[PDB]
Amino acid sequence: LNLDSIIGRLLEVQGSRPGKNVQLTENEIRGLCLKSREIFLSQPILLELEAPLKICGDIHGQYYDLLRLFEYGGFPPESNYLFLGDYVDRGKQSLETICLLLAYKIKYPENFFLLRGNHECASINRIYGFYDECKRRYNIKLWKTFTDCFNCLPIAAIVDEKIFCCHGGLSPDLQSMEQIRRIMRPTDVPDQGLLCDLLWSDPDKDVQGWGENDRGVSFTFGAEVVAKFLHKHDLDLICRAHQVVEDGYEFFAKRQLVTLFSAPNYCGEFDNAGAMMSVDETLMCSFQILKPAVEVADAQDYDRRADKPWTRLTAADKAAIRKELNEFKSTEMEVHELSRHLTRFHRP
Ligand SMILES: [Mn+2]
Ligand SMILES: [Mn+2]
Repeated sequence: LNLDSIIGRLLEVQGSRPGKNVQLTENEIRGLCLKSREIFLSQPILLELEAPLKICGDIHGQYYDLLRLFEYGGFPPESNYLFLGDYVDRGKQSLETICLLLAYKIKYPENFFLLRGNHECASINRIYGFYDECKRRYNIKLWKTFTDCFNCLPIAAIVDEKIFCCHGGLSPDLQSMEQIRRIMRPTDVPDQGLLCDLLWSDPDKDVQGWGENDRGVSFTFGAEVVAKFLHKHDLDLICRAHQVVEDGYEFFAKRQLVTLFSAPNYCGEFDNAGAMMSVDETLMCSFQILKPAVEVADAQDYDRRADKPWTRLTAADKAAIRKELNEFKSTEMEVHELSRHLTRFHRP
């Protein structure tokens, strides 16, 4: 792997017009996937990290906002980074986004961490853009190589034994951290249960305990669920993403939970800022945010609106895709022996 060549080419588009592509070869991206996958498997599924550290929420393929985020926070290894998932889909340059992130994971495996979001799974990113991007610029085989890599991402991270991090949120099935640790990879993300909730659930001040999630997936959880969780496991903060928030960061449950969203002007459909959170050695939290026109800075002004081909799917098309997902997951997608029960199949 010519990693430094790969990275330099991904960064060279800094200062170009947002949208311009980085031309990696099929084997270079195949290399990124296979080596990063090996590193993800060598590391815990429940990461145990230490401050200082910067944490980012969703990026969703907004590659040039990711460059601007690093320009603002520091390019690795100038800062340590944890990303909370959702690197692909919805944006137009998921491939450059994930490839840079995976390259930095190979370049700095001890100072750069990527958690699994609900969009790093085959059933979701098949629909919401990524699969289309791989087919267009490369081939279906490469989308399946990414799927193998995504199936090996860690699911959560604890920073200094006090900040619990995941993409979505808590689970009613999450009683012991050991339940996360015992999950075997490669694995799919199930249609319900602990691994589903960890990547899909949301907080809600209106809920006392657990409530209905408007997505039709997983649940919502209330502030008391947050407080009881923190007290039981002697934590101080939950850090998660998954939800657009006005200023890129938003506190919840007496500032015991924070939502981070790093994609400003998300999909060109919200007036939101993107935020990174800095955690220093003394566990102090602070924020830097990219706003469209606590430290502030102006976000890049380009057209983030993207085509939403899933809205055009016919019932016949949906059926065909479910058949494709089922065949792929049944005959090709590698799944650890102890995790086949988690493989999310679809109704015929
Ligand atoms: Mn999400
Ligand atoms: Mn998201």
